Amino acid sequence: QAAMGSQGNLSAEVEQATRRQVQGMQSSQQRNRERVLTQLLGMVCDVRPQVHPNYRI
Amino acid sequence: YLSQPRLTYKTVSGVNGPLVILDHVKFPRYAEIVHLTLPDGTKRSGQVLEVSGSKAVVQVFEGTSGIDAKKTSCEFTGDILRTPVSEDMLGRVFNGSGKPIDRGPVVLAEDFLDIMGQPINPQCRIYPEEMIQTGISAIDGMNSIARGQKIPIFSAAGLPHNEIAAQICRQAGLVKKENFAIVFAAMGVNMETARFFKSDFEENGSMDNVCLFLNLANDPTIERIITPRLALTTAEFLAYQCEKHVLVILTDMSSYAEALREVSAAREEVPGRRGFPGYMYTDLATIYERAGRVEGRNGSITQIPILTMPNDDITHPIPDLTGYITEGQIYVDRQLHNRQIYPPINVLPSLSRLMKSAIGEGMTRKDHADVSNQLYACYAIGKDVQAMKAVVGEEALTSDDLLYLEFLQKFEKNFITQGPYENRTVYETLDIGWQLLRIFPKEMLKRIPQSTLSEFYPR
Amino acid sequence: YLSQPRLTYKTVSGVNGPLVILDHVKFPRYAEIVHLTLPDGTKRSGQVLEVSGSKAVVQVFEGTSGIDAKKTSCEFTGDILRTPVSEDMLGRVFNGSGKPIDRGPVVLAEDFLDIMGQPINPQCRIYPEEMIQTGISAIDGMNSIARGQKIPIFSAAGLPHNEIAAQICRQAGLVKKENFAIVFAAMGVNMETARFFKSDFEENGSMDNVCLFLNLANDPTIERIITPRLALTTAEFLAYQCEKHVLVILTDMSSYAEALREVSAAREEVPGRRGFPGYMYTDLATIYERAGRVEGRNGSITQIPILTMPNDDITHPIPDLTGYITEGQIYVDRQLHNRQIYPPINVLPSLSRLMKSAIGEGMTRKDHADVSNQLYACYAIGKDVQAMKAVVGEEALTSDDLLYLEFLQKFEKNFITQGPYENRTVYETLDIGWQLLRIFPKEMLKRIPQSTLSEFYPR
Amino acid sequence: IKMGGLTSEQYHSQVVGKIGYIARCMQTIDPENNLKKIREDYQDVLIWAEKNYRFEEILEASKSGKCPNDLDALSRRSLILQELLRLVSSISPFKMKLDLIESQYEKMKQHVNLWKSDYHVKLNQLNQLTDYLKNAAPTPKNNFLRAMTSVLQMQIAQYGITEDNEGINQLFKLGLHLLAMANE
Amino acid sequence: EKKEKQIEQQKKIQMSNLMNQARLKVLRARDDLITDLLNEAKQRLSKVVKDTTRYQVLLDGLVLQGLYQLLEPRMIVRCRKQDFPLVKAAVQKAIPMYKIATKKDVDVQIDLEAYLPEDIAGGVEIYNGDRKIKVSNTLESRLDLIAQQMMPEVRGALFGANANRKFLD
Amino acid sequence: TFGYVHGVSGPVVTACDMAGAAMYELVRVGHSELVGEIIRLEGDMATIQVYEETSGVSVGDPVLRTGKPLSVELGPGIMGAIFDGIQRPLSDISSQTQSIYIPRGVNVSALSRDIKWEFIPSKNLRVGSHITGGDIYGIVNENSLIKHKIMLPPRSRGSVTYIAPPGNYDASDVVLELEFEGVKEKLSMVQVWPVRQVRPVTEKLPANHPLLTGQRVLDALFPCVQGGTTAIPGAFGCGKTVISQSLSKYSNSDVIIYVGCGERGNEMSEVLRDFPELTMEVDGKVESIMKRTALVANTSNMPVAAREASIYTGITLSEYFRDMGYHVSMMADSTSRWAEALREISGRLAEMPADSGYPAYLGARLASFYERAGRVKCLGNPEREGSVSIVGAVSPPGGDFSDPVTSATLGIVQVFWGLDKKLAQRKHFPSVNWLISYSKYMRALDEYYDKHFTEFVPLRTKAKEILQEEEDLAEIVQLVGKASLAETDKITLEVAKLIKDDFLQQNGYTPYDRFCPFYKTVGMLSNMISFYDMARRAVETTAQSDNKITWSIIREHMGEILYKLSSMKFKDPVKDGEAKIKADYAQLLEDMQNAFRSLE
Amino acid sequence: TFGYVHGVSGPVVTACDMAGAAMYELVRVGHSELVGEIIRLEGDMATIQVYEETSGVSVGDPVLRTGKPLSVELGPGIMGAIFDGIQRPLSDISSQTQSIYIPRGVNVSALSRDIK
Repeated sequence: QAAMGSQGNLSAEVEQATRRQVQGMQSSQQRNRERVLTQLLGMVCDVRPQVHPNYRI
Repeated sequence: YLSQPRLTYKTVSGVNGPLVILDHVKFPRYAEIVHLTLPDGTKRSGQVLEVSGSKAVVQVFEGTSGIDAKKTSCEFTGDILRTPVSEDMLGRVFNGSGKPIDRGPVVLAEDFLDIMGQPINPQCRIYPEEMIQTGISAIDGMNSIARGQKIPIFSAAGLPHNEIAAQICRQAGLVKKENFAIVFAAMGVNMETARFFKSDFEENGSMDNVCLFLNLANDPTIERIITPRLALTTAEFLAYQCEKHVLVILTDMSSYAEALREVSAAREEVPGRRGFPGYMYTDLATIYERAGRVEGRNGSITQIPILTMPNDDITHPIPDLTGYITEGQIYVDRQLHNRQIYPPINVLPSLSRLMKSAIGEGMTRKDHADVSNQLYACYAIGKDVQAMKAVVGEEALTSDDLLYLEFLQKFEKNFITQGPYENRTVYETLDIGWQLLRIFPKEMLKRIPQSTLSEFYPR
Repeated sequence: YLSQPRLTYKTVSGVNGPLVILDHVKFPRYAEIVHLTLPDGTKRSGQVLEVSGSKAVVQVFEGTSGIDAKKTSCEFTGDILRTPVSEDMLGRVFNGSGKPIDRGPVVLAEDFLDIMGQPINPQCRIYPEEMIQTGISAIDGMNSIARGQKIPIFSAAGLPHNEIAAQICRQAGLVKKENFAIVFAAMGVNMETARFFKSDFEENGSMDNVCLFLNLANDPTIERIITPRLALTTAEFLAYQCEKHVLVILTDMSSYAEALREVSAAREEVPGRRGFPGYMYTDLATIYERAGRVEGRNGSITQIPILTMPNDDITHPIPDLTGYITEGQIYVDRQLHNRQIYPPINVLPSLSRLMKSAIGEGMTRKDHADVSNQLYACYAIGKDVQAMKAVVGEEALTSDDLLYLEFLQKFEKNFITQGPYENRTVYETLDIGWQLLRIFPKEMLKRIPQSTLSEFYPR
Repeated sequence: IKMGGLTSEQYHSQVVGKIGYIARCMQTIDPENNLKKIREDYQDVLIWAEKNYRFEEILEASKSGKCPNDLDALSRRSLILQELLRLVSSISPFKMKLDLIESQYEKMKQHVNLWKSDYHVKLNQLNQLTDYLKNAAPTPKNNFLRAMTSVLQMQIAQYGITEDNEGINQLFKLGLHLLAMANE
Repeated sequence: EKKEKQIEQQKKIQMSNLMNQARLKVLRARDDLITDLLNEAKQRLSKVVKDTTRYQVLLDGLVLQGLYQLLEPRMIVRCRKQDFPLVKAAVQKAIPMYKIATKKDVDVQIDLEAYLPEDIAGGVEIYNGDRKIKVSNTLESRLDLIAQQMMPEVRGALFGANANRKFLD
Repeated sequence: TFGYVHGVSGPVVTACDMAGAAMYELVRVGHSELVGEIIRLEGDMATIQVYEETSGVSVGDPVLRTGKPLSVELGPGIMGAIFDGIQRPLSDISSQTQSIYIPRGVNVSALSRDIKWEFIPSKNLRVGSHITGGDIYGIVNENSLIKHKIMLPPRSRGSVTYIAPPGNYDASDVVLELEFEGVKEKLSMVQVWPVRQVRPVTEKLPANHPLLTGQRVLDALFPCVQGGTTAIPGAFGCGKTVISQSLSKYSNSDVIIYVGCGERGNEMSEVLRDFPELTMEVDGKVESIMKRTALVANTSNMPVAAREASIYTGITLSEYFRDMGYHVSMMADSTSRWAEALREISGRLAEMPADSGYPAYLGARLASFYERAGRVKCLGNPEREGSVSIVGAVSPPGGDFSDPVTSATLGIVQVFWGLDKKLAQRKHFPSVNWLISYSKYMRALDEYYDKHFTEFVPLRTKAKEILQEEEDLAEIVQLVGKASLAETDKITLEVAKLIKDDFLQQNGYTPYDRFCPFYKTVGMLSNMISFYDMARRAVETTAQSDNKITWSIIREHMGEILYKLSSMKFKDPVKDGEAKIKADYAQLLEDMQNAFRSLE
Repeated sequence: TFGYVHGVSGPVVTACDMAGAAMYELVRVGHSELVGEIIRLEGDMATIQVYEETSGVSVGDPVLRTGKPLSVELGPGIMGAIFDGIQRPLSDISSQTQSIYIPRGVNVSALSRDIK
C-alpha cells in the first residue's frame, strides 16, 4: 500500500520540477529573444560574396 | 562561419558498390560531408572518400541502392564531419552518427568539434593516479583502474562481456573515500544487445551519467567507423572542458575493426596481416590514446575497450595491437562461464599495468596492494593444488593444501562471483578479500607485510 | 536452323597463352564456337570466353602454338557448342573433344545437344533410393551408393583410385532380394591409365556399353574443360531420353580444375584460393549436378568422379568444393595403401549422404544402418586408442581399449581388405561386419537398438 | 529523423491509422454511445472522426503535433479497445451488460501489459474454440464443442474475464481437451 | 525479503523511468523554444523581403554570391515571379563585378520559363549552363545554413552559458 | 527506354545506353528476356548480373529496363509453393511447360492469377474510412491452417473509395481502392516488395518466448526463442534434416519457410519429397505441413546471382507472414554457400577481397540478413505481434572455426549450436558441442521459466556445471588414471555419463524421441539432477566417517534406479499422456528417495 | 615556389605543378601546412605521404615545398628540450598555444629564435 501511494507523490514532485525548469527556460528565451533575432537576421542579410580561396587567375 | 551557399551536383558519373562518383566538382574537399537525394525523394549522407582534380568519390552511408546518374542530386556540405557536443547529451541515447534515438530533441550544440580531434600533447599528459571503481570486485580488487588508464576486457564470442560492460556502466564511479560521466559506445552490437543496453541503463537509474551511442549490427559500417570517434569527442568535451572524470566504454572493437576492413576494401587497398589494413595500429591508437589526465585540467578520460577475440587466439591482430597500445587486460574466461560463475573474470592472466597508482592510502585503502597480491598468490597456489589433487588423491593432501583448496573454492564463489546487480565498493571488495585470507593463519600470508597483517587480519 | 553464311575473320588481334583476342567482330555471341584455320591448314576449335563491343576473347582448345596475327582465319560458327549425340555412342572411344580415335566414323547425330545441358526442375527431380551393390564392402556396408548419387572417389597421387573405379564399374548392379551403360571421361590420364581402363572394359566384355572420352596427359590442356561436359551430355542423352541407366566416371577432376586455373590465369581474373578461379564452385556444380533421376524418365545417371588431392590435403579447393557439391566422398587413404590394404578406403572421412535412405527393411536388410553406424563408431574409437597406445604403451591400456584395437585390426583385415575381383554382396558385407562387432560384448554396442542386437548378435 | 524505426512520414500516417481505427472500434462496440466513460476516455482521438476530416487533414494536424500523436500511447489505447471488442464480439449471441463491460474496460486499462496478459490469453482460447466452429461439420466432436462453447460464451457474458471464475476455467480446460483429442 | 525487494526494485525502475522522461521533456521544450525562434526569424525575413529598398541590395549580394560559387561561363538565375525586376537589376550589376573579380567572361540568363514557387520567402537559385550544378541561395536556405552554425551562440544567448565549461579548447 | 548489351563475361553483362538506369534495378537482357540486376554504373554503361545462363547472349541484344528492384510477389498462393531462388514457382513451371527443364527466360507469374481465392472484407471498413500501411482490410481462406490476412502495402495510405464485398476473387481483381491527396491507388490481393528492403515494423520487441525444437540438448542447454537468431553447422544424420523437420512437424511456429541456398540436388529433391508428405495434428485432424510451409529451392548448379537472392526471397516471405501476425520460422540451408555466391560475384566484379577472399562487406550482408529476425509489433491498425525466427546453417571448410562466414555469423547470431566432430564420429546424435555452443537468450527466458517451469533454471545451471566438471576430470583420467578420484569425482563422472548418453542423446528417427516436449525434457533433467544431488549428499555426509558410503556401493545398491534413469528417454508422448509421463517420472523420483533413504 | 594539391586519398596527397620537387623532400600541404614527404614523382606531379590527418584538405590547396628532406635543426637550445620525432618542440607548442593538443599542421620553430 505504501508503494501504491508514495509513487503519486513522487510523480507530482518530478512534474513540479519539470514545470519549474520549463518556466525558467521560457523566461530566459523570452528575455534574450530580441537580441538573438536581430543578430541572426543581420547575419543572414550580410552576404559578403567571395570566390573560393583556391581560385587561380 | 561558412556563409557561402552549398553546391548541389547532378553530375553523378558512376556508382560502384558503396561509392558514388561525382564529376565536375568545384574544389572538392577530402572528408567533406555530402547529402544526396535519390530520385524518389529519399536522402542519404555520404563522406567524400577520395578526391582527384574535378572528381569526388562519395562513400554513401546507406547503400547506393536506388542511386543513378542523371537524377540523383548531391549537395556538398562544404565542411568535414563535426559533432555537436554539450552536457545535454549526458543522459541520452544516440545512433552511430549522432542522431538521437531516444525520441528526444536533436542536440543543441555547445560546440562543434572535429571528430578526429587531435593527439594530446605528450608533454601535457599526466600520470593517471587515483582509482575508478567499477563495483566488479574481480577488477576493483585485483585489477584496479587508475584515472586515465586504458584497459581492455578481452572476451570470446558468447561470453558475457556485454553484460560485464553494462554492469560497469551502471555501477562505476569515484571511490568517494560527483563529477563523473560515462560514454558508452556499442559498435556492431546486435539489436537485442543494443536494446538490453538501452533499457538496462534507463531502468537502473544510471542514465543521468551515461551518454550511450549505439551502432546496430545492420547500421552502416561507416557509421561504425565514426561512432568511436563521436564517443571520444564527447568524452574530450566532458573531460578536458567540463572537467569531469569520464569513463569511455567502447564495446566490440572487433566489430569496429571489421568496419575498418570494409572501408579499406572500399578504398581498394590491399589487405595487411590476417586481412586487416596495415595502418590498423595507428587507427586503434588514434581511438585509444584519446585518454588520460592532462596537466591543468581536473578531468580525465578512462577507457575500457571490449574485444571479441576471434578463435580465442590472443595473437590475432585486434588483441595483439590493442595490447600494444593499452595498459592491461581483463580476461573473460570460458571455463568460468561454463561453470556458471559471473563475472567470469579470470584473475590469473588478467593484469592492470597501472594498478599500482590507483591504490594505497588516500586512494583506496592502506591494504589494497597487499590484499591483491596475497589473493593472487593464494588463488594461483590453489589452482596448482586443484590440478594436483586429481593426481595424488585427496587423502594424500596436506592440511595446508586443503586450506588452499578451500580458499580457491571461496574465492571463486564469494569474491569473483558477484551477480549482475550487486555493487561492491572497493572497501567491500577488500573486506571480502580479508574474509578469504583469514582462511590461512597469518604465517601463510607471506606477501603481506606484518605491519598490515597485524592491523587488518583480526576479527 | 541457321541458314546464314558464317563470317570468317583474319582479324586476330592477340595471342596470349590459350587465348586469341579478335577485333572488329560483328555482334559477337558469348559462348560461341570458332574454327581457326592456322597458316599451315591446321584447323583448331575454340570458344568465345567473353565478348565486348567488337572484341572476342577466344579460348582455343587445341592450344595456340603456331597461331599468328594477320593469317589465322577464325570462322565464327554462329552458335554455342552443340555436340552430336546418338545411342550408338555406346561402344566408341572419342578424344577429348568428342572426335573419334577408334578409327570409326564421326557420330552421325541422332540429335544435337548443348554441352552445357538444360537444367532440370528440382520439383520434378526424383530422389535416388535404389542402392548400387558396388561389391566393395568399404562402400556397401558403410558408405553405400544409391542409383543417382554424385559420390566422388577422393584419392591422391599414387593410390589405386583407378583400380577402385574399375572394380566399381565391373561389379556395380542393383541389390537382389538395369545393366549400367558406362560413360567415362578421362581427363589428364596418362597413357597407362587410359589403356588400363580401356583394356579392362574390353576384358569384361563390357565394350558394347562403354563410351570413352579420352583427353590424355599429352592432349591439349583446354580441351579437358569440355570433355566432362561432353561426357555428361552423352550421359544425359542415354539416360533421360534413351532410358538407360548410366554410370559416369570422371577420371581426374583435379586435371579439370587445373585446366580451369590455366584459363583463369590467362584471363587475369581475380583469383580465388590457391589461384583457382573464384567461380570454381559454380563451374564444378554444373558438372557434378547433372546426375540423379527425373520423373517420367526411367533412366538415371550415377556419377563417380575421381579427385587427386594435392599433397593429400582434403581442404585443398578441389576436394573441398567437390565435397560441398557432391553427395559425400569415398576416400582413398595413403596410410592404408602404404600398409598394402586394397582397397585403401578410409571409412572415417568418407560418407554417403544418400546412404541413410537407401538401406533398411526390404531394401538391403534390417540391420544395415545399425551395423554401419556401429562399425563406424568402433573404428573411430579404435583409431583414438591407437593414437593413445603410441604414447602410453600397451601396459597402460585397458582391456576394453585392447578389444577396440583388435576390432580395428580385424576390421581392416576382413571388412576393408578385399580381392580386386571379389564382389561381396551387401549381405556378405553385413555378415562380415557382424563377425567383427561380435568381438565386443553386446553392452559395448551402444549404437545398435536392443531388438537388432538380439536378433542378429548371437547367431 | 526516424522515430521508432519508421520514417516520420510513415510514423504520422500510422498515427492517423490508429485514430481511424479507434474510431472504427468504438463505432463497432457501441453505436448507441452507451459506453460513456469509454467515450470520454477516447474523446481526444475520437473527435477527429466524430467530426469529419480528410486523411491528409488529420495527417497534417498530426505532423504539426495537434493530434494525439505519440504512437506508443496510441497503440496502448487502441489495444485496450481491440481486446474489449474481441470480448464483446466473441460472445455476440450473449451480449453482456453495460456496467460489466465498463468494469472489463477499466480492469484492462489498469493492466500493466495487456497483450501479454491472462486476460488476453483467455480471449485467445475462446477465439480458438469459436473460430474452429465457423465451418465445422455435423459430428459428435463439433456438437459437443458447440454446446460447451455456447455455455462458455454465456458464462463469459455473466462474469467477464477479469474474474478467474471457476466455471469458466473448467469450461476452457475441458473444451480445449476435447478440441485437442483426435476426431476418431 | 525477496518480495520486499521486488517492490523496491519496481520502485527503482519507476522512479528512474519517470525521471528519464522528465529529462527528455525539458530538453524537448528547449528544442521547441529554439524552433519558435527560427520560425520567428523566417517571418522576419519575409517582412524584410516585403521592403524592396533593402531587398534589392540583398539580392545584389545573393546573385553575385551564387556567381562566385559557381564560376561557370554560362549561368541561369531562377527567381520568384514577384522578384523578376529586382533579380534583373541584381544580375545586371553582378556581371561587371564578376568579370572584374574573376577576370572571366560570363553569360548570365534569367529563367523566365520556370520561376521559383511563390511560397518561397525570397532569394535566388543559380544553375550552371547545363543545369547539372545548382547553388541554392534562397533566403530559407541561407537562414538554415546560418542558424545551424549559430546554434552554439544561440544556446548561449537564450539559455545562459554553461558554468561547468571551464575551458574552450 | 531500353539499352543494348555491350559485353558478356559469364553472368556479368555490361550494357550501353543505360543512361538513367538505377542501381539494383531489374533489366530484361537478351532476346529471351533473361532477368538481370544492375550491380554497378559507369557513365551511361550499366553492369548487369544475370540470373540465368548467358551462353548465347550477343552484343547489341536489347536490354529492356524494368523500373523496379528485385521484388517478390506476396499474396495468397505462397503457402505450399516451391519457389526458385527468385520467386519463380517450380511446380507451375513444370505443370505449364509440361517438361522437366526450366527454360531460360521462363516468365510464369509468381502467384497463380487463375485461382478464385475466397476473400472476406474486414467488417468494420467502409467507404471513406481511413487506412494506413499494414492494415488488415480482408482475410482470404487460403487453406484450413493459414488464414491469409490481406494487408494494405506498407508505404500506402488514404481513405477507402471502394472495398469489395465478400466473394471469390482472382489475384488480379481490384479488391480495394483508396485515395490520398487526390491520387487514387487500386489494390489487388497481391503486393510487390523489394526483397532487399526491410519490411517495416511499428516496434521490435524482446524475444522472450521459447521456440521448442525437438532436441533436449537444444531446448534445454541452448534455448532458441520466438524471433531468435541462430546458427548451426550442416551436419549429417542430424542438423539440416532432424531439426528442420522436427520444428516443421511441431514447434511454436505458425509458418515455416525454408531456403535451400546452395543445397545439393538430391538433398533438395529429398526436402521437396518429404515435406509434402509430413503431417501434423491440429484440432484433432492430421493436416499436411505444406499447408503451412513454403520452400525456396536453389540447387547448387542454378546461377550464382539466384543463389545470392534465395536468402532474401525467403526472408521476405517470412517477414510477410510475420506482418500478418504469425510466429514464422525460417531455415536457411547454407549461408556458407551463400557467401560463395558473394565471393564469386565480388571476384567477377573485380573488387578487393579480404580474409580468405570474401568481400569485405560479408559482415554487413550477413547482418542485413539476420537482423531481420525478432519479435515485432506489426504495422497497421489491428494490434498484433508476429515474429521471424531465423536458423542459418553454416559449413566452413573442414569444420574450421575461423572461416570468415562462421566468424561474421558468430558476431551476429544470438544462438550457436556448434558441432563436435568427436561426437559426430562416435555417432552421438545430436552432435552439439555443449562446451563451445552458446545461447544468449537465457537472460530473457528465465522469466518464462520462473512463470511456467520454475524449477528448470537451477537444473540447467547444475547440468552445465556437471558437464564442465566431467570435462575437467576426463583430462586427468586419460593422463593418469581413475584410481585417484574421490567419491564426489566418481559420482560427477558417473552422472555426466548418464546425462551425455540418456539425456543429451536423442534418436530423432524413433517414434518416442522424434520430439521431446518440454515437460518431458524438464522431468528428465530434474530426475537426473536429483540423483546427482542425493548421491553427493550421501557421500558428503558419510565422508570422514567409518560408515562410509561410496559410488561403488550406490551403483550396486540401486542398479534398477540407474536403469530407469537411463530408460526415461523412451517415454512416448504420442501414446503415453503428459499425465502418465509426469506421474512416471515422479514415481522414479519417489523410488530414488526410497532407495537413498534405505542406503542411509 | 608553390605547387597545388591535385588529389587526396587518405594520407596520400597528389600534387600538381611540382616540377622541381626533390624525392623525399618535405612539403607543407594545405592552408594548415600539414607535413608530407614526397614518396614519388611522375611527370611534373608528386605523391606526398602526408604525416598528419588529411581530413579537410581540398583540391587546389597550396603545397609549400620545403627545400630540404626530413631534417633536424641543430643548434643551441636543444638541451633540456622535448621533441616529437619530426623535431616539433612540444614544450614550446604547449606553452605558446596554451592547449593540450598538438595543433594540426603546427609550425613552431624547433629551436627558439627569441632567446638570446
